[PDB]
Amino acid sequence: MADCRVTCRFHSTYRTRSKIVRYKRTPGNRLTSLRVKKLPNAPHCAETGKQIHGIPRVIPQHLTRQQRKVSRPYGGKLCGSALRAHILESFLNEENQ
Amino acid sequence: ASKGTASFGKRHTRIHGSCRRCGKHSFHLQKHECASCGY
Amino acid sequence: AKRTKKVGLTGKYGTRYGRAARKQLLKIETSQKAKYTCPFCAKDKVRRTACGIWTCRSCSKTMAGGAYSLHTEPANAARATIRRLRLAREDAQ
Amino acid sequence: GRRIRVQRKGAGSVFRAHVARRLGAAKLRANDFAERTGSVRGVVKAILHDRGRGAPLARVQFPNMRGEGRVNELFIAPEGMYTGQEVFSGNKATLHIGNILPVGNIPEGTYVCNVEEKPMDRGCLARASGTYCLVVAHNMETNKTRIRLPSGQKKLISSKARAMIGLVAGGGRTDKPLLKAGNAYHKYKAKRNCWPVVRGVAMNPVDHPHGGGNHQHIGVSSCVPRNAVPGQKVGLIAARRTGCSGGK
Amino acid sequence: SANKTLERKLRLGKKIRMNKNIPRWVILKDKLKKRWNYKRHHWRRSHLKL
Amino acid sequence: QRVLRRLLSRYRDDEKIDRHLYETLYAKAKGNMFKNKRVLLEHIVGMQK
Amino acid sequence: PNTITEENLMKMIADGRGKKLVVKSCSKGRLQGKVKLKLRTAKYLYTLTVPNADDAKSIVKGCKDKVEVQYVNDSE
Amino acid sequence: TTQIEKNNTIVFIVDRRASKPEIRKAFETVFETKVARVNTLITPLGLKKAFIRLAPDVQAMDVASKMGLA
RNA sequence: GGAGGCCCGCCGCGGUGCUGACGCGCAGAUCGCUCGUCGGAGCCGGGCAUGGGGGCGAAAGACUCAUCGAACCGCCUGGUAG
RNA sequence: UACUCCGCGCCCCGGAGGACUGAGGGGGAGACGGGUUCCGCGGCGCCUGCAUCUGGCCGCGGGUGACUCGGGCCUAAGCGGCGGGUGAAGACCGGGAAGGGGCGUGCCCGCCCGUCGAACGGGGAGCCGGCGGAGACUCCGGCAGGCGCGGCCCCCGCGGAGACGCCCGCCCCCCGGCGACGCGCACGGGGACCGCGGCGGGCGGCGCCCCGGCCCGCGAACGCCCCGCAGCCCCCGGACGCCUUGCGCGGAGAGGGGGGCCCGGGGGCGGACCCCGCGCGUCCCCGGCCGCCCCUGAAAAGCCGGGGGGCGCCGGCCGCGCGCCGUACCGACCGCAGCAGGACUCCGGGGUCAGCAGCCUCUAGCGCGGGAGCGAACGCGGCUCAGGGAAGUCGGCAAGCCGGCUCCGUAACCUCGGGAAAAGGAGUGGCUCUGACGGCCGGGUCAGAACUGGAACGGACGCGGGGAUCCCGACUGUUUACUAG
Ligand SMILES: [K+]
Ligand SMILES: [K+]
Ligand SMILES: [K+]
Ligand SMILES: [K+]
Ligand SMILES: [Mg+2]
Ligand SMILES: [Mg+2]
Ligand SMILES: [Mg+2]
Ligand SMILES: [Mg+2]
Ligand SMILES: [Mg+2]
Ligand SMILES: [Mg+2]
Ligand SMILES: [Mg+2]
Ligand SMILES: [Mg+2]
Ligand SMILES: [Mg+2]
Ligand SMILES: [Mg+2]
Ligand SMILES: [Mg+2]
Ligand SMILES: [Mg+2]
Ligand SMILES: [Mg+2]
Ligand SMILES: [Mg+2]
Ligand SMILES: [Mg+2]
Ligand SMILES: [Mg+2]
Ligand SMILES: [Mg+2]
Ligand SMILES: [Mg+2]
Ligand SMILES: [Mg+2]
Ligand SMILES: [Mg+2]
Ligand SMILES: [Mg+2]
Ligand SMILES: [Mg+2]
Ligand SMILES: [Mg+2]
Ligand SMILES: [Mg+2]
Ligand SMILES: [Mg+2]
Ligand SMILES: [Mg+2]
Ligand SMILES: [Mg+2]
Ligand SMILES: [Mg+2]
Ligand SMILES: [Mg+2]
Ligand SMILES: [Mg+2]
Ligand SMILES: [Mg+2]
Ligand code: NA
Ligand code: NA
Ligand code: NA
Ligand code: NA
Ligand code: NA
Ligand SMILES: [Zn+2]
Repeated sequence: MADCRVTCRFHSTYRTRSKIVRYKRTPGNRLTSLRVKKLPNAPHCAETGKQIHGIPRVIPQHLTRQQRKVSRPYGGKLCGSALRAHILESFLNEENQ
Repeated sequence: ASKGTASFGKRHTRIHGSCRRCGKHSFHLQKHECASCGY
Repeated sequence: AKRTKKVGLTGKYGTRYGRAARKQLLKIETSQKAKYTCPFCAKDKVRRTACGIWTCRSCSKTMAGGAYSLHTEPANAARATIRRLRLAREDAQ
Repeated sequence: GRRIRVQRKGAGSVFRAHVARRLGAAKLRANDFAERTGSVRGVVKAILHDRGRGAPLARVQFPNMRGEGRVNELFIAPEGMYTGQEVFSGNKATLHIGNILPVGNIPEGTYVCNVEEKPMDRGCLARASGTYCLVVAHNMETNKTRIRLPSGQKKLISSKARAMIGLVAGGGRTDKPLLKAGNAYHKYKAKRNCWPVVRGVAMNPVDHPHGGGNHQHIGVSSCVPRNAVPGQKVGLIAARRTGCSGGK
Repeated sequence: SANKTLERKLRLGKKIRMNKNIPRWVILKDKLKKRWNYKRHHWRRSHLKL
Repeated sequence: QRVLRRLLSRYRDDEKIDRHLYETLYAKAKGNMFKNKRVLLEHIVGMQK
Repeated sequence: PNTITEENLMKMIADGRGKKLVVKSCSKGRLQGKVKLKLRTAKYLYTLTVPNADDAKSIVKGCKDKVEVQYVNDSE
Repeated sequence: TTQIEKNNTIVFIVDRRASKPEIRKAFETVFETKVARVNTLITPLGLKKAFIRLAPDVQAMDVASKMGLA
C-alpha cells in the first residue's frame, strides 16, 4: 500500500519508557504494533556490583526454582572470587586469633 | 508568515465540582471545600 | 603545542572571560583532569568522579581526596604530624 | 510600603531548602556503653556525593550491640579515607585518621574535625570542606580543653567531647572561579532559592529603604544600630568600622 | 471526556431524559395556553456545569 | 584504516611477517603513512628484503 | 502449538488425553504428498507430519475408535 | 433477534445495583435453564443492560419464545 | 580527535522596523513582509505550594482570571457635599 | 488560488473533466473540555448573515459488551489525622503518649498514623481472521498467557577439574538483590520503511519508439531446538605483546589453545499446503566505550535469593473459576457566534537537495458570509522604466545590490583565542570520454580532456551589501501581556 502510517495502541499517546512499540507485517498484509517490554537486570553481587552468572534477565516470578539458583554455598549472593577471600580471611584469622 | 481574547483560549480545567451536601457546583477540587455550604 | 601558543585547554572559551580567569582555570583544570598513582597499587589509574571523590580504574578502590587534585599539602602536613605524635605516645605508653 | 525580601524569607514558602534526593543528616556515632569502656570496629562501605554539600560523605557499618544484625552510619569523610578501610570509635581508639575518640586523649597539636561542643551531641564544629580544628592545651584540674576554631577564635570544651582525626575532604573548592552566570545558577539550584540578587538602590521606595531618587544613591549612612526593628535592619549592622584598613 | 466517573455520568443522564416536549394529549387534557417547555436546552448553546 | 588493518592481520596470521614488523607497520598505518592498499603492499616487500 | 513424535502420539491416545484427531493431505510444495496429523489436547495442539501417506493409514488405523477422527484432503 | 438466532444470547434490562453472579442466579431460577456467561453495560440514559449467553446444550430460541419474546 | 552559556539556519519560543494593512475590525490587541534566538541562565504539559496593606518580582510600581501607586463579592450605605 | 458540462439545481447526489491541502497535512487517531452533537428513516415552520431538494437544524426510533486495555493498589512533591497544646470563640498548632499481631487459647513477638495524593511515573498475563448501520485488544472462530480453588497419582539431590549444569520444599530472624533511573558528538548491530534486478498474474496508451509505463505477489502472539558480536568468568602456562574510528589492557597473570554465562535478536519446525536475489539511506531501539558537572541525575508496593534455626510429600495429570467502574462521537472545546485568535501528544512515502528548508507530487481528504457584468478616478498587493545617481528627507525610511559550491587571496589591531565569509578575484550547462579508491560483483565520490549551444549555465527556488570611525554597556541572558527591548 502507498500509506504505512499507524495509530497509537495505548490508552494515551505520551511516549514514556514503558510505551515503546515495533512494527511487523501480519498475515492479512497489515502493519501492526507490538509492545517492547522492559528487560530487568539480573541479580548483582553484594560485595562488588558485577552481574552474577547463570541467571537470565527475567523477573524471578516467571522462573522455576532451579533456574534462579546457583550450586554453591553462597550462590547468587556473591561471586566465586569473593567467596574465596571470605574463606581465606576467616581461616587465616581464626588460626592466628 | 495578549491578556484578553487569546488568554481565554487556555481554559480547559475544572476548578469547582458538585457538592455532596448541597450539590451546587461550588466544591473546590484542590482545596476540598465548598464555597457555598462550607462542607 | 602545534595548534596554540599559550591558551592550551582554555581554548574552548574563545575570547569571553579575560586573562586572569583563563590563567587560573588553566592551572586548576590541568590539575583536575590528570591521572594519579594509586596508593594501593602503584599504577597511574586514579581519576576524579566528583568534587572530592577519586576512583582507581584498575583495583576499583575509592578514596576521599581534595577537589581538583588527589592530595593537598595541608593534608600531607597533617598526616605527618599525626604519624609523629603517634610514635612518641607508644614508646612511653 | 510593603514587606521586604528579608521579611518574606522567614515565612518559608518558596524559600525552603531543596532536600529531595539527599542522603540524610551527617552525624557522629551515638555514644553508648560499649565504647565508653573499649572500642567498636566498623568498615567503610562507600564514599558518596551529597546534593548541596561540598564535602563527601562516607557510609560506615558497625555491629549491632543491642541485638542482631548491623547498623549503618553516615559520616563526613576526612581526607585520605578509602573504601574497605576499618575504623574504631571509643575511649581506646588508636590515633589514626579515621578514628573517633575523646579530646582528652588527643595530643596537643593534632588536627580534628566534626568536633562536638557539648558531650553526646554528635558533632557540630568543623564540618565544611577543607576545615579543621586544633587541640591547643589540656587542663587536668578542671577537665577542660582548649581548641582553635577555623575562624581563629579560641574555645574551651569539656574533655569528654569526641572528635575525628584529620581534616575534611574536598579542600580547595573555592580556588576555582565560577566564571559564568550559569554555573552559579546550578550551584544555588542545589541549595535554596536565593539568586540572582537585585540591588536595593535599584528599587522604588515602596519596597526598600534604599530605593527612589533622581539618581541611584543611598540617602543616608549605611550603618544601622543593633536595635533596629526588623524592617529597618538593612546595610551594615552594628559595624565597628568600614573601609579597607590594610593593616593587621 | 471518555474517562468519567459514574457519579458525573448519572447526573448527565438525567439531563438528557428530561429534554422533551409537552405531550400532545397533555396539552389538551389540561387546556394549556403555553405549549412549549422552557426548561429544554441545546448542546450548542448551554453550559450544564455537571 | 579498516582495510589496512585487515590486510596486516591476515599477513601476521599467515606467518608472512614477524610480530615486531607487524607492530611497526601497525603504528605506521595509524600514522597516516600509507594512502592505499597498493602503497602498503610494495612497502612490505621492501622492508622484508 | 508444538511438534510431537510418533511414539508418544498413540501413547497420548492410550491415556485418553487426546480430544480429537484430524488428518490432512498436503500435496503442494515442500509438503509433497505428505499428511499432517493434528491432535487436540487439553493444553496444546500437537502435530506430526508422517513422511509418506502410507504411514498415515497404519497409525490412524492403530488408533481407530480410540479418538474421533476427521479428514480434510484438500485438493485445491 | 439475530443475536438469539446466531449466538444463543438474550438481551435483558436489570437493576443497576445487580452484579453478574446474581443476574446469572436470578436468570437460572426464574427461567429454568443454564447460563454460560454474562456481559453487562450501563447505557447513556442510566439503565443496566445484560447479554446472557445460554449453555451450548440449551436452545435459546425456545426459551425466548416460551417467555413470549419470540 | 570532537570541546564550546561558539557561529549560519528549519519547527518552536519571541516581538525590531515598515511608525505597512485594519482601526463602524476576522479580532475589547489581529494580519503581512522584515526581524531576534535556536544545546543553553533553553522550551512545553500535568500535579502541588504561596492570598489582599497580603503574595510574587534577573525591579517596569510589574503581575495577582479583559480589574492593581492596593483585587473581586455582599453589607455598614438612600455614606457626606458651602 | 476554482470551478465547468450533462442527469438536475453556482452550493445536494452521480459520471466526466480541471484544480487544491502537500506526510510540522484542510490525512489517520488519542488526552482535556463538551454532553448525545453519533446511527437509520422522514422534513423544511426556525436556523444554515445568498439559496437549499443540504445540514452539528426539527420529529420518530436506535446505539457504548473486557481474567489479559485503563481506573480500583503503590509511593513523589504535598495534604490530612494524632493522648494533647493554645486561643473569648470560630479555630489553629502537635513525638514522648499503658498506641498491634500471630498461631489458636495458651504462649510468643512487638516504641510511635493514613484502602489520602499520578486515566503520562511503578505494575502478573493477548495475538490473528471475520462479522454490523451505529461497538470492538471487549462480539464470534481459532490459538495462547496469568492467578486461584478442588480431586487423583505423588519425591526430603545428583553431575563437573572448574566457571557452572540438570529434574521446581515451606515458616521465622538477619544479610542482600530486582523494581530503579543524567546528558552528549561519534561508532556497531537488529527491525520497519525505501529502492534496484529477475520470475508469475492483471491493466493503460500507442502520429513514431517501446522486453523503457502502472498495479499485485501476504505470514502474528506463543512452544521446542540451534546460532548470537562486544562484555564478564574458568583451565594449562608463564610474556614488548594484543588491539580501537577514538581508545584501552597485561606479572594483582598478557598472547595462544580449550571452555562457561548473559545478550529487548535471528534461523528451523509448529501456529499455516511460505516467489527469488541485492543495496544506499531514513526513523526507532539496543550495545561497548569515551567525555562532562562548586549540577551526580525519585520512592514504595510487590517479587525473589542467601545464612542460621524449625518443620515436611511438592511436583504431574484432570477439572472448575476470575467480582466493581470507563468505553458512542468531536478540535462539536474557550473567546456573547458555525469568530483569520488560543488549544497537549502519536504515526510521517517520491523527486530536486546538505536538508524534516523552499518548489511539484502518490496515498487520504476536499471546492467553505452567494453570484453576474464592466474593465473610470482612487485605494490595497505586485512589475518594468531613457539619462543622472541621495541633488529627496529630521534622518538612505522604503526599495534595490549581495548571496549556493570550488579554487585563488586576505590588513590594522588584539585579552594571541580572534578579527575572517575581512577586503577582493575566477569558474559552474549539455554531450562523448579517461583515471583514482573495495571484494573474493558493489559503490558512489573526487580529479582531468575533447566537442558543442544568442559571450549561456547556483538559468525557477532557496540564499551576507561592504568599509573607515566616535559614544554607551565587557560578553550569552531579562524587562513595562495592550504605545518604551
Ligand atoms: K548584588
Ligand atoms: K487591598
Ligand atoms: K493511576
Ligand atoms: K469502545
Ligand atoms: Mg542458569
Ligand atoms: Mg490583567
Ligand atoms: Mg496553563
Ligand atoms: Mg525603576
Ligand atoms: Mg520608607
Ligand atoms: Mg532615575
Ligand atoms: Mg558539547
Ligand atoms: Mg548561541
Ligand atoms: Mg501601522
Ligand atoms: Mg479604515
Ligand atoms: Mg504575612
Ligand atoms: Mg499543489
Ligand atoms: Mg475517535
Ligand atoms: Mg450526523
Ligand atoms: Mg436536535
Ligand atoms: Mg494492565
Ligand atoms: Mg483491571
Ligand atoms: Mg491513593
Ligand atoms: Mg503506568
Ligand atoms: Mg479471549
Ligand atoms: Mg467507532
Ligand atoms: Mg471509540
Ligand atoms: Mg463564558
Ligand atoms: Mg477557530
Ligand atoms: Mg541632502
Ligand atoms: Mg532639501
Ligand atoms: Mg531599510
Ligand atoms: Mg549588553
Ligand atoms: Mg542579546
Ligand atoms: Mg508594551
Ligand atoms: Mg516595542
Ligand atoms: Na546564533
Ligand atoms: Na517610576
Ligand atoms: Na451608596
Ligand atoms: Na471527479
Ligand atoms: Na518542505
Ligand atoms: Zn455545599
